[PDB]
Amino acid sequence: ACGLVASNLNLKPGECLRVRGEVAPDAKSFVLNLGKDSNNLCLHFNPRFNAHGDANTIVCNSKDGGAWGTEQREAVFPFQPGSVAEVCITFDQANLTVKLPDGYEFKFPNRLNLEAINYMAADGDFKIKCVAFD
Amino acid sequence: ACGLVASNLNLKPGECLRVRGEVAPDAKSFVLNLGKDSNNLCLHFNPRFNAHGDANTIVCNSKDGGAWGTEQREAVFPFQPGSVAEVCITFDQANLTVKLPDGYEFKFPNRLNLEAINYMAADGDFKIKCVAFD
Repeated sequence: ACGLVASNLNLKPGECLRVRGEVAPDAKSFVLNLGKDSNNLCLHFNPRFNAHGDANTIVCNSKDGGAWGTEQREAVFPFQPGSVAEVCITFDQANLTVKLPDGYEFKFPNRLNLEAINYMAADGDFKIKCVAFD
Repeated sequence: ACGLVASNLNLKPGECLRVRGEVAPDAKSFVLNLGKDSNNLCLHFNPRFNAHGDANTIVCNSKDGGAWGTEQREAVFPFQPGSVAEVCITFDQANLTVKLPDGYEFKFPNRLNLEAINYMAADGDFKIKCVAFD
């Protein structure tokens, strides 16, 4: 329930995006959506410190016009609650590259052929204080 | 016709906002709107290099729910077309403080008693690549 929303970000492939923010002291739930339309998101992040009864578990999936989405499961968490961290996100038509402030890199195939990113929304226990383009 | 739009910026008085961007090579028209609702903007900027037949002329006014607005006229332009520049904007309930990358400072009374900024939109010949909070 805490994250700024952006629009008109028209991001093309081959560009790097860096976001620096501060994770609340109670990092329990986060929601991210970066695509073009609300139901047409290319990437979705939803880490959960402890919801039903799990720990440091991350869910990642994509949606097309509210159709479906290949939701996977990532079990890596190089961050702690109440800690400032930056995440590098690169969206390319060939594939998606994402790196953490302290970890390796993970790529996800972009079944969609979107060449521009126009929708970017984030709301959760994470606080974004600045957005940088390339 | 070129400027990203932001939302959920809930900015309180006593905070400084810095925006770094790049002005297109044809800096002819710019539009800015920072308030809470589309018709409830507290500050509006609209510099015009040459429209009807004027030069480096800036118009500044405020609106409340689409009611009225004390539009004034500022004739200062410490910038050139095709040039990167940063502008510091501070919104306080006592008054509004605005400084340019190379110039003095100008304050405008905020007849409205808005304690938080939730709407921020900019579209024109200026390009914003990063937004920084305090």
